[PDB]
Amino acid sequence: NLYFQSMSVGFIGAGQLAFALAKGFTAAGVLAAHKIMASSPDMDLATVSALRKMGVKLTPHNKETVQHSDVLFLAVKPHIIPFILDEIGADIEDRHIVVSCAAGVTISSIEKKLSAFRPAPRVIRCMTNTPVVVREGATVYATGTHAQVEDGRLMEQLLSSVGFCTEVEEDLIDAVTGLSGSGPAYAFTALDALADGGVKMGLPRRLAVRLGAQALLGAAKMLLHSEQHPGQLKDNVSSPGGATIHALHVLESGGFRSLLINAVEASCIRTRELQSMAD
Amino acid sequence: FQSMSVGFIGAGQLAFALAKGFTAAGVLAAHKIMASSPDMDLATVSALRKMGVKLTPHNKETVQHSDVLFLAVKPHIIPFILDEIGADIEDRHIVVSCAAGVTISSIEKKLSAFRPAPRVIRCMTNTPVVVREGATVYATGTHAQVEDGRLMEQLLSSVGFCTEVEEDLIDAVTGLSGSGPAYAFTALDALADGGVKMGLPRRLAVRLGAQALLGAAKMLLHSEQHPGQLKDNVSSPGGATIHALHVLESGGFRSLLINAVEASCIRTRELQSMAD
Amino acid sequence: FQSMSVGFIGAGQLAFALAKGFTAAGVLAAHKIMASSPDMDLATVSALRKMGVKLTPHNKETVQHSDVLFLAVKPHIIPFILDEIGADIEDRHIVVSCAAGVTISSIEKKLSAFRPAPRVIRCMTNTPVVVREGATVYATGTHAQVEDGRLMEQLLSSVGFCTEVEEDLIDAVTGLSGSGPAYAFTALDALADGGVKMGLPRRLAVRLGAQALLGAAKMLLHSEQHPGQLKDNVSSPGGATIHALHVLESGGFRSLLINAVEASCIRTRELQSMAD
Amino acid sequence: ENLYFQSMSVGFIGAGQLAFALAKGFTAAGVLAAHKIMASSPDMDLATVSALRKMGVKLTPHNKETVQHSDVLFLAVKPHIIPFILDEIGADIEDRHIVVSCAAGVTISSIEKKLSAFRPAPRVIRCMTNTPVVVREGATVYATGTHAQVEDGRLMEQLLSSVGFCTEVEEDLIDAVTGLSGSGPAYAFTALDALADGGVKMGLPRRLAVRLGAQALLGAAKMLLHSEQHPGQLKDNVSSPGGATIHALHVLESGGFRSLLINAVEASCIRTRELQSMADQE
Amino acid sequence: NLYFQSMSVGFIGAGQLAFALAKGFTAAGVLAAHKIMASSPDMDLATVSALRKMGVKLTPHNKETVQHSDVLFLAVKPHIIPFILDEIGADIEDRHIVVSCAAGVTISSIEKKLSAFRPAPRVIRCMTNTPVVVREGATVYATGTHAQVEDGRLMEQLLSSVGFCTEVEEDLIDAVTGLSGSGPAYAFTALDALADGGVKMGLPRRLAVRLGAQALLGAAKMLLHSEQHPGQLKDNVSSPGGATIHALHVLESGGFRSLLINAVEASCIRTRELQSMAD
Ligand SMILES: Cc1c(C(=O)O)cccc1N1CCNC1=O
Ligand SMILES: Cc1c(C(=O)O)cccc1N1CCNC1=O
Ligand SMILES: Cc1c(C(=O)O)cccc1N1CCNC1=O
Ligand SMILES: Cc1c(C(=O)O)cccc1N1CCNC1=O
Ligand SMILES: Cc1c(C(=O)O)cccc1N1CCNC1=O
Repeated sequence: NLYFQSMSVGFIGAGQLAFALAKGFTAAGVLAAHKIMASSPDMDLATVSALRKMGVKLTPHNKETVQHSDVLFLAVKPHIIPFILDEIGADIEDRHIVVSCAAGVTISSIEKKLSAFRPAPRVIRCMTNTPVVVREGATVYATGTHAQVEDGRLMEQLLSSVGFCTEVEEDLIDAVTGLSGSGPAYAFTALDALADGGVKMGLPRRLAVRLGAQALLGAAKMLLHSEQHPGQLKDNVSSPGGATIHALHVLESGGFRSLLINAVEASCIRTRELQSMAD
Repeated sequence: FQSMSVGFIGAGQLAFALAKGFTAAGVLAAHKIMASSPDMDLATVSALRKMGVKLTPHNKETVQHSDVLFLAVKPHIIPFILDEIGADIEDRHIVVSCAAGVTISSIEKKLSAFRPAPRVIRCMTNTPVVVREGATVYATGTHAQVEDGRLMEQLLSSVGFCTEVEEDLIDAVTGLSGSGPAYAFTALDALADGGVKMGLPRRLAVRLGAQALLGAAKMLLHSEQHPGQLKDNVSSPGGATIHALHVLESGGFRSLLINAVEASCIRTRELQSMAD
Repeated sequence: FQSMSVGFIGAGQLAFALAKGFTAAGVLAAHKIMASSPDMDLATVSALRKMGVKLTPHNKETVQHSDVLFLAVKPHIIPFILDEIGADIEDRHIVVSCAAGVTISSIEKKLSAFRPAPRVIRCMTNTPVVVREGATVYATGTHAQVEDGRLMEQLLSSVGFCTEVEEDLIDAVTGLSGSGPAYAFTALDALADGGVKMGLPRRLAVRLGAQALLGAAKMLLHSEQHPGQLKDNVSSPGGATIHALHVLESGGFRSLLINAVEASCIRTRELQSMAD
Repeated sequence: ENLYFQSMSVGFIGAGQLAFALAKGFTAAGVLAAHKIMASSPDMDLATVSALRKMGVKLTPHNKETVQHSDVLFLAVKPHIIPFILDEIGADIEDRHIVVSCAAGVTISSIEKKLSAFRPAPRVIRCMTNTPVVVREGATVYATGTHAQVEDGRLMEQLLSSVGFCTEVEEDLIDAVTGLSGSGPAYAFTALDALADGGVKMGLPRRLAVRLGAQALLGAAKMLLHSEQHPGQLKDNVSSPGGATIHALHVLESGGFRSLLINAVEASCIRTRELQSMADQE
Repeated sequence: NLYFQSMSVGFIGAGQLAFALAKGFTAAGVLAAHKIMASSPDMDLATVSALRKMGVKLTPHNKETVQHSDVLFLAVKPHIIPFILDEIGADIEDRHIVVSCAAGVTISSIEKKLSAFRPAPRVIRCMTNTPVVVREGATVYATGTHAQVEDGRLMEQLLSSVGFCTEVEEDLIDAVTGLSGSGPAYAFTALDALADGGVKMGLPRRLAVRLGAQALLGAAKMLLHSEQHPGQLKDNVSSPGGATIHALHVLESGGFRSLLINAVEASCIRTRELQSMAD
């Protein structure tokens, strides 16, 4: 029964992540779409057309987003952020909470830009992912220097309505990006391949995609609701001499585990290295 | 345009491909094209003569003939060309650089020492312009007029796909569609070897493999659907195609093509860093 | 021909592709085509209705409507189809099997029990017939008349390449151009991933990669030259393309495509051995 | 013939494998008298020195004697020895000399820099050849230095053409040539040894497998050199559908055969450059 | 100064191998092209058009080749041989020497077919390669049951005019096929790759192809004229610490030698397995 009656939300950027969050927030009922405004340099994006359908207010002008909004999501590419902050810095007021969703972009760099216009900008850095669109996102956030205690509690309330949300120290966020920020792409790749495997063995493609996705969904839910180690749940499904343990062996023979470690590491390192070139 | 005069500095594979595509398209008569080369014995130069293109060993004569000037020389030769003909660039000229990696900044810097406001366009095209199915991107320079970009798009659209991009995308485009045809020629040779291994005559295997690739690419271009969806559409359960897809996956087929785009892009950037 | 009536048993991806190509080509009006399927809710069936193709759940009605009868069902369904409609085959009928691996002998054996001298043609086509760039081979059966092979070649030539082959080549053709589009869709997805990794927007990367493959395939088809010679022509010394070719070679890129043709061909043969 | 009646005196500083291969080739060609060649080495106990002796080549431990004897002076020592050689006999190079460096990686510029401190216009040519000059089937490229006369390049081409293919290139190609045809015979010797092993594994006597593999490679190379055709086209022409040859080509592809030969040319070229960059820093 | 004045040669099959041998024999001067006849089911082959240019007599009918010829080369695909022998078996005379060039096809299978029509067919089995076209072929042959001593000496004289030729026991020929029969294809692949390597390092393609081919030609000639082991010649070119030994290492690291062993083995096994399916 959550609802932020006194809150206006703006998205600078109207891409995949802005659409997912707006759809999540509306589907949760915590915000009405008409209290959400999004701006984009390209008003012909398919995400823009969809936001219009939901009732979200659209404008080409980032300044109008800022003037309309209390909570301002920066949902542009990381290299776009300094240009955004240059453009609207003089429009940031005391009432604004600036929530940066950009991968790698530090609270320090955002506060430094905005402090040139007005001291004490209220900045929160977050890393979320697109499954907020089905209210099963995974979000972490870190509060900036001038964020009030009520600011983070409020953002946790909002982002908890679309998935898991928790506060972290900012120096964990690049690693979170490699795990749950990039995570859904790893899963989509895995589901495409599992479906290909089902088709090879004779399943219709539609059934194979549905079964694979359901298997992944249920296994993740099992882990989330269990106090048990994932290796323990693996043991419970691996019947002696059976089909599952034979398949696990061929995963191990290809170094399956190391590829996923490789992936989290690669996404995290890229995230840091993008920011370091920015700075 | 009709009154438009075009010149090529460099008369190698790319200049021939472009001149052949332009004249096949009808947008340009061969007599309105002139080309120069340090080597007037190249096969590409003899072919251009058969088509009716004017040839010269002197780059200055090509410049004086031309309105649109294509630089189709190797990237390391561009600075030398610019030094040799920079004093001959007029206000009427549009200089279109085709060299991999060579930046608009480096070209404008060289030419601006002879005359300010050089109209410079950078493009990355590929050799299939010779059959009017090229892939071309271009970026306009500091002093390029709006009509200059539209003239370029009109000309290059006649021999394939053409769109304007920001210049910082062009090295990646080089790795993808600039080098792309070579990946496809390698693949077509291998697919033909495979057909021959399984009993097909070579001439038939080459024709079938090439037709298969053309038709698939055309399908994707004419479809709104994802390439994996099209792959799904043609992968019958338990069948031959899905068995073959598996063996490609087992060799990391996808990663090799990603590697290739990356390597070509990185080499393109690296060559320019050595230039500057 | 104009008076020619065509039927499809099976209304999946291949039947739609063929009907769409045939009607786009102009050789066949949609109203002279009829299709049947055990599942009248498939997307392919709804699309065929929009085009104006007649639909039915009863294979017998398709047979009675048709002069040329395409069997576009899965290979394991062919024997069942033949048992169900074998008594409805007339002398006027030409039965064109599209099923991977299914031999003319097995089809003639089934049908000859109902009426002697069935006119049977086996082909291997592919889905790019939907954009009139298919690759098709066919072999004529024991009782196929000379005009039957020329009618088939005329029809299938309207939607792509078509040539007659000896039947023992068809399983290899399946591995090459039958499964070929799927290899190309996989490659185009990966090439797009590569362009995206190097900074390109996805929509642009897909378009450029697909255009690059189309143009290269068209170049080879229009050239008398070897694919390695065309590769040589586009591999500038020390440049980006030759660097990218090396990384493909280092992963055994060529061998993977050979593997794929072989695996699809072998699976095609293996399925038929299980049939018989 | 016309080179013979020029009665050139040739010197080699360095009496190793390349000096012996060139001396053998030149004398077999009839362009030089063995006793009109002089070679020097700090190590007079090398086997190649003993072979040169038997040929009739004059040998001396004194590099100055080789310089004074010579009209054309080949520098055939290893690359790191070249700057010490140029220090030692730089004062003895005369205006009449053509100095031909065969050392991998060593630039004309580095040689002229040393020699220019003595006489002002040293005539320098850089070449990359290979040991098959010994059977007059070498692959040679050369580049002419700042003060090399046009007649010097022509003379060099005439001489080296007597022992194989020879052509002028810009100097910036020579490190790559080194990785390809300078090191190339070693790749072929490795390949011939392995093909012979494969012959032996399948039941052939070693002597026959060596002969047949070598004849196959020789004939294939000659076919290519005499054909206006792409090597892939020649490959297509011999690969019968479904046959033994295309099956063998597949297993070469599956091991990345092509990439290993590219790796080899690259590794030899890069090493050649790396040794020069080390010398030019010092 | 060799010349077979009293010899007519026929080729059944007019493909790559027949053209190479006819061009080799004519270039050697041992046969005039007008004393050579070739037949082919396809008179539009590019090889057929070239044979016509040399002056070789062409006919669609294998029977005419047999009637014209003394020495009859079977230069068709192996699976074509039994059909050829069925077609012309009744036309084989006492004067004919039948030289089969087909990979894998045994003397026993040929003699069995031809003996049904007339006893004591004179059969020689050979394995040659296309470099006979430049008179640098590599040929081995085995004499059949009814071949006279003069028959093999004659075929060795003829085939020696276009390259190396020697008699072997028939059970070596499948292995020879894997080594020198398929050998030139291995070399063409290697030369394409070496040229690619030269181009990568900055050489024009034309120069790289010429240098690579010359290097291979000279090295093979060096080995043929030396009494020394190929490893010894390798040692003579591998200067300590130098460029060549660095390149040899990277060949070894990829298992270069084992790939060539793999190749000879694969071609030999395929050759045997084709014949075993024939029998
Ligand atoms: C670019 C990006 C990555 C990436 O680098 O792949 C990963 C997670 C989120 C984001 N997003 C989305 C919107 N703005 C961002 O930074
Ligand atoms: C050299 C080159 C590459 C490369 O580096 O492989 C790639 C694409 C285009 C070009 N061209 C063609 C003419 N001038 C260029 O720069
Ligand atoms: C099943 C199939 C394969 C395969 O086995 O992957 C390959 C090519 C065509 C076909 N089709 C389509 C319709 N009926 C068939 O047999
Ligand atoms: C050392 C060397 C290599 C190598 O580095 O392997 C390659 C080619 C030639 C030479 N030679 C021979 C005499 N002096 C040289 O530099
Ligand atoms: C088919 C073939 C192979 C092979 O199987 O690749 C190898 C060597 C020779 C032959 N030839 C040529 C003519 N008739 C033959 O058998």
